[PDB]
Amino acid sequence: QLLIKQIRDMRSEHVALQNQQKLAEKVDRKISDKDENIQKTRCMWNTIM
Amino acid sequence: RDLTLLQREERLRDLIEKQDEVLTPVVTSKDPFKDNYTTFATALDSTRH
Amino acid sequence: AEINQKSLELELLRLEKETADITHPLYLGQKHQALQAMNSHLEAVLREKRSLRQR
Repeated sequence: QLLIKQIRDMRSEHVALQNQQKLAEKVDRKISDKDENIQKTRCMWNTIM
Repeated sequence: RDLTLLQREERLRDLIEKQDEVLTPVVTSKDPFKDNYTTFATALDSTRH
Repeated sequence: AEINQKSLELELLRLEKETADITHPLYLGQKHQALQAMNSHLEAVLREKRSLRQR
């Protein structure tokens, strides 16, 4: 009985999370430029300071 | 785990983009200013003694 | 399950540390102050342009 209850609860949780991932991937293609933007910003500050 | 990491990276990108927009004009005009100001200050300092 | 939770926490903290110089309010605040001091100084210099020129 315990195991039945636990599996049911987890299945419900898995569906909820799948709906949230589908909304987030429509935004991400452009990530290949992060480390480069951070270093660029850091460099600009260092130059000013 | 994947959802939580994506949310944090998005916040970081937003913050870097806002800073790049305002830092770029200041770094480009720096060297002419520093040189003009130093020459000015040295000239002014020679009149006080 | 417990290992997985702590592992996530660790990963998050590591990301925050690596980007603190450009993102954390503390460090950004210090940069603001330095910039305001110079602004004020330049304003003064521009206000006394005539006298400075004469000198």
